[PDB]
Amino acid sequence: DDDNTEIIKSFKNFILEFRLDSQFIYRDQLRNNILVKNYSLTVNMEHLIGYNEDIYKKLSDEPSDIIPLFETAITQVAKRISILSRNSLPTFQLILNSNANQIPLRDLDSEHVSKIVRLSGIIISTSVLSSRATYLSIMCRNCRHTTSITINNFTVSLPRSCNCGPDPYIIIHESSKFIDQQFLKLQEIPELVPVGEMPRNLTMTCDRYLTNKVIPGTRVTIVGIYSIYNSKVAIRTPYIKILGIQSDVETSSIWNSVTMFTEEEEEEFLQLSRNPKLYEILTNSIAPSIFGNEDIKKAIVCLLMGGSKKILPDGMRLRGDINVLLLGDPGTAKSQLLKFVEKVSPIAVYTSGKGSSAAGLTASVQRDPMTREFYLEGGAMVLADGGVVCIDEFDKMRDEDRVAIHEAMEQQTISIAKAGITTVLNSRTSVLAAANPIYGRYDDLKSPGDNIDFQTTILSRFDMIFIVKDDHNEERDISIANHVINIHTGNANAMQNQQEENGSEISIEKMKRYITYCRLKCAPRLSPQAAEKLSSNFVTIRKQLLINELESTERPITIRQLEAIIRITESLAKLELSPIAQERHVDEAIRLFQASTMDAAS
Amino acid sequence: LPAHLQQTFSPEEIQFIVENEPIKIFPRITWQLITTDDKALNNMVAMRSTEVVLWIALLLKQQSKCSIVAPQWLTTKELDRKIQYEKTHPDRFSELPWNWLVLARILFNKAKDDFHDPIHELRGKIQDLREIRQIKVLKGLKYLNESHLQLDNLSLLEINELRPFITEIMDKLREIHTASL
Amino acid sequence: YYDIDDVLADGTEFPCKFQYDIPGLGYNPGRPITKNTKLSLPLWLARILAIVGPVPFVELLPPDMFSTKVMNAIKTDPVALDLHSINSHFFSLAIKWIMLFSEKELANVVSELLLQRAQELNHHASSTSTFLLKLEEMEKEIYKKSHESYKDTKRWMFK
Amino acid sequence: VSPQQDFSDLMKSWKNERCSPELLPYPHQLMKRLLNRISMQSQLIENISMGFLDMQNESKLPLLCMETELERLKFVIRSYIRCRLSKIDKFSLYLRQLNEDENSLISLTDLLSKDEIKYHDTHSLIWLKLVNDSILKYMPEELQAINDTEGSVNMIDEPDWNKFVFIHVNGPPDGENEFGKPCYTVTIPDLKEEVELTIGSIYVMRYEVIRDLLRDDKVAL
Amino acid sequence: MYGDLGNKLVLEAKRTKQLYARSNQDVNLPMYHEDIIRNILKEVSNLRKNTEYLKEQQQLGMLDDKVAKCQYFVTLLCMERNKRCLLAYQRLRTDILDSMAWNNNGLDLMSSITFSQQDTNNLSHQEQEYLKEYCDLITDLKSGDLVDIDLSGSLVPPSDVFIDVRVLKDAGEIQTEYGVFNLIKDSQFFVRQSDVERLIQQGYLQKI
Ligand SMILES: Nc1ncnc2c1ncn2[C@@H]1O[C@H](COP(=O)(O)OP(=O)(O)NP(=O)(O)O)[C@@H](O)[C@H]1O
Repeated sequence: DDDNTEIIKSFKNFILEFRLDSQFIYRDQLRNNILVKNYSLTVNMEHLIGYNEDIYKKLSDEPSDIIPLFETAITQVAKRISILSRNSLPTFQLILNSNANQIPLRDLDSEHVSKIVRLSGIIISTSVLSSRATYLSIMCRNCRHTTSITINNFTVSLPRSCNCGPDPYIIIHESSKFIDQQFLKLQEIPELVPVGEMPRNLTMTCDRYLTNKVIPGTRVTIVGIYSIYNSKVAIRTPYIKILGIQSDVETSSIWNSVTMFTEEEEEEFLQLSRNPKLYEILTNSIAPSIFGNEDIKKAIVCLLMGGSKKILPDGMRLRGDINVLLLGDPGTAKSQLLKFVEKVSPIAVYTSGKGSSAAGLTASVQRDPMTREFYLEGGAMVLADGGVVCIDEFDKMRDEDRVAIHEAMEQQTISIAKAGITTVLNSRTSVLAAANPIYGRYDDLKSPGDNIDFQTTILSRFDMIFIVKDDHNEERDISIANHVINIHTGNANAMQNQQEENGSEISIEKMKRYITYCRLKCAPRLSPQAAEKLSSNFVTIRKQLLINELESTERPITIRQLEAIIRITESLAKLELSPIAQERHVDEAIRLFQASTMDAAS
Repeated sequence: LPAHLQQTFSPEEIQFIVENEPIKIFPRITWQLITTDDKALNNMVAMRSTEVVLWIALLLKQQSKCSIVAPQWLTTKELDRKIQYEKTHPDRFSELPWNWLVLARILFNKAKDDFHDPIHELRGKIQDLREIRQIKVLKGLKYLNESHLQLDNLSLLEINELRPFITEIMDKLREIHTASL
Repeated sequence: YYDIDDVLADGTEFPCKFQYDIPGLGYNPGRPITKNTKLSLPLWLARILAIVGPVPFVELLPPDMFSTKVMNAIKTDPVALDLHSINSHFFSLAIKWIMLFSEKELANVVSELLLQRAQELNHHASSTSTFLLKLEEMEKEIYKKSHESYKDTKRWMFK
Repeated sequence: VSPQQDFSDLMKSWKNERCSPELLPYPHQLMKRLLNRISMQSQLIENISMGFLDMQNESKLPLLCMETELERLKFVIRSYIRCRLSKIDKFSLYLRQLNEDENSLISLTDLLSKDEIKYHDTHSLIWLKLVNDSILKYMPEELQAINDTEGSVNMIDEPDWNKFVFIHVNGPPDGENEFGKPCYTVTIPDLKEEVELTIGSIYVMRYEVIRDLLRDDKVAL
Repeated sequence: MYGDLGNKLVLEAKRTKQLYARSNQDVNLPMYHEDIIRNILKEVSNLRKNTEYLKEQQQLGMLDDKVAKCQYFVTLLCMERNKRCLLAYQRLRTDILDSMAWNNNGLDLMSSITFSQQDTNNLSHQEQEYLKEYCDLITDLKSGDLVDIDLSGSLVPPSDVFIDVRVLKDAGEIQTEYGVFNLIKDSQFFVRQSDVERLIQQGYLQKI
């Protein structure tokens, strides 16, 4: 251990001595974080390999036996930094990341066990916070000898030495110190390497300042260490202890959230607002794939920003942002489109169901068959809260909680009174309906309504409803057909978009950060007269659709339709980053739903 | 209208202040220059100790026709006596040349060659010195009250960099306090 | 005054009932309002309404933010309480009420509020997390001049 | 009269200037000899510079050293003056509030440079043009004045002698006001008692209580 | 409903203080709100319209009623209120612009405020006239010194003494002054601090 103490000196050396010209980065970082009460430091393994190779060669060999030692010195480092003596100072956390070298999950077996592995995968579900020991002490049940154990990481049962026997010790719970542990359940990336099979989930565990760092269902990178423990031959459960974890780009986001700030954003986000093309250049962000369909193309944008959400007392609150329908003949690009749309969302879930992929479209509470006691299992809508709703096959959605969609879209909630739990839980999720209409183009010579299940009311529940009609028509094709062979090889259209990147167009991983950005600032609002304009526009929309109904035609319009078009205003306005909205500003939102009014006229 | 800073001096500026202090050098050279605030000199003896202002020495060191002496205060074994005094005096800040942090960066940028083993040594000692001194500062900051302040020995860089925080705050203190009557 | 926050600080309504009947209602068709009708009023008008009547025009009940509730609430763990949630203009204000109404104790308390606050606020000198959200505007700006001082200082410190 | 004391007190004036609470007298008695002195060798240097073209059919070191000396010294007075011009604007009304009054010490030739008084009233005047043609039309009668009402307030501000600033104490001692224990000085604060002081000790407090000591040159800032 | 209308405006004044504060500094003031202040103005004229009317009414049937005495002590306050709001709005709106003057003209050879301060039309004409008149005034500070100053120039301390500046898509050369340094795209130099100060603010020069 004095060998380990020489290693201790080696790391104290490592910190005090190291230089990037000229400040000692970790050293600054310490006194920086001690007032953060971070009590942790993120160290490049490359500044380490650059400092002394030796210590890594032995670190990479049995890091488990060293990582705590590495901390016992830097926790001492704070002692020689934080304050001078001649409290209480918590035992440090360390989080180390490195560029390293990526390894795929399916190939992880034996071998590399008990070493470092950088890798990504994606988390499925977060385990509840579980607190674990840091310090504990004990008096003897018989001789009353006072023991003090420092419980360190990374099982180990309590030592019995002062009948006395066999092991007469019970924890002094009053004086003990503690830490949280996460128990990540995380899954391999969707792309590799499923081969034919199902995606694996390998279990890992956070602690301290690592906890709650990562959302359920977001792409992430963990480094950690591959290890095993029994957990009822020898057949012990595979797992990875976690150091250090870093979000895949960004992800940051959560919570409240982040910028941070990198000032060039405000300017670059304001210049966007000074670009008259910005609304439309967002439209040109959405489909490098899809040439044309500019209408619905303008329709996607306004959703993601979030629309008006105003909470006015009493508890009455109106939703945002809205709903959209991609229903139309196959060839619409709407699934390809949607597979753009979800990748655009900062946080969302792609549902072609039924519900996705295996998800109860609404959270279905299911008993833990072990230790009984129903617990809510989460849901696609639930996890997608404050994010996009993706729906295919909406012709086929679960009929019982189809209504929970009929509800959650509107009341921004789902009430579960089932079993024990009565909690009404938030889905503020904004739906985009991509289903294929009954019989394709055959509902066009028929009543276009009742197309969606057996009721027209679903349309009212939705907002921006759009029927995409592609006739086989000339030259609108020959140009997109021309667009095609370019799109494929050699991405002759995907190069042509990179000079529009330099000339005009957005990068769209940017578009995430844009829509994340302007959704966290307070809700935009129209001046009075555009609203009264919504009044004389709609009095004629409604007038028109009673007069249209002079033929006794069954149908379509509501008073949530006018309001629907309202939210589109604050959407398109939230583009502007402006607390107000101009008359014409609102007006192209009007022309934007105006096609849906003729969808009512067809 | 300066806008910035404005009351406090920019570190960028305060360096321009200290750059006006006297120091000794070891000339390579043997008109006048006339100048203004210089006085000296007649052709100045090469390879001998001589007193000049800093910035001139900076520039001629940039032509390497001079060599700047390490201040006799700046040495390893010396920093030890001072930092030790610092640990055994939890309240007082001990004693310093006062333009020093600036002097440190200034010399290390160029004058680096003239010292014997400043490298990987003093920058650490002064990082730590500035450290324990910084905690002595920050810990002294709980006595902050109107209207009295003893910062005693504290460097102009040290002070100015934190100037807005005590100044601006203390006004919010005194104002309200006497305002009570 | 010519700092936006000065006209902005009087933009706060205080509970006040008038000691007199006031024909020519300041707000709609009283036209007078009977004596002791409770009303929230901006300080810019109210401030003098005590100074002139020797009985004043207005009674001026204690504000909701100075309640024993809040006054000891801050006394418990000053760092944690969110000042942005309360007004947010407080030190920019409480100073005004402590002038106008001329109290002596709450001062000695409040000063300590700002003190502890600053004890923490300095600790952010080094280059948030939840904290940055919850600061008062002057408590937000002290951060500007303080921090930016350092933010320049380090950038000088190296190249 | 020492050319070095000129710049010593030039920095004294400058350093005191930006840190200062409010505008203080314009040191023309010494600056004058300066603003001439600058042009003296500003002209001289070019004679020996173009005179260096006379050897052209070696030592440029003191050449550009001397050149440098100028811009380095010329920049000095810039922040000094500009800061004053700002504080003038900031105080433009109060300057007139002291100006129209008889007592005690006024702008005159005494506080402001000639360019400073010119800039002062030309600025406040054109300010009046801009404020009058735009928001005073539109100018109800009691509102016709831009000044004290009274309350609140306005500018007035900022004769704040109360403000806090960092200082460093010095004087060419009798060893006057020196009471010990090692060193001077008093005097006691408005609402409190004496501290007191030593030159080696930097003591931060109200600008009022210490102001005389700036006037006395008994303390650096 | 009363003196509130100005509070929207001073709030906007807060945000526009923030647009210069960090900021980062591009200045570009949003606009003079001509409409809203005039709403205020129709009520500020309305207020003294009511008050002048009451000044008639106090003389007849009110008979210096202790309450009739109030509204002069009352409505006039909102007059001061508006005044405060408008004043400080404009003192902001001007201090920012005077700052926008000092920094750049701008600098040689300013040689004009034309196209400088891109707001142009957007900045209200009373302020346009004012501002350009004010830098007309600052030109007289270029008259007073006789330094030479270069108050607009030489903001930051010198060092040392020679730097390498690179030109960005700039020609050039305007270099008739002193000597002709032949500005070309992608052209850098090694030169003293002196000549830098003008084309570094003129945008032509870059690297320090
Ligand atoms: N701009 C485009 N417009 C139309 N088709 C396109 C476009 N770009 C690519 N395509 C191709 O045509 C298809 C567009 O999708 P589409 O045929 O409408 O199926 P879908 O309707 O999106 N899936 P579904 O929701 O089940 O009906 C893709 O498979 C592409 O190969």
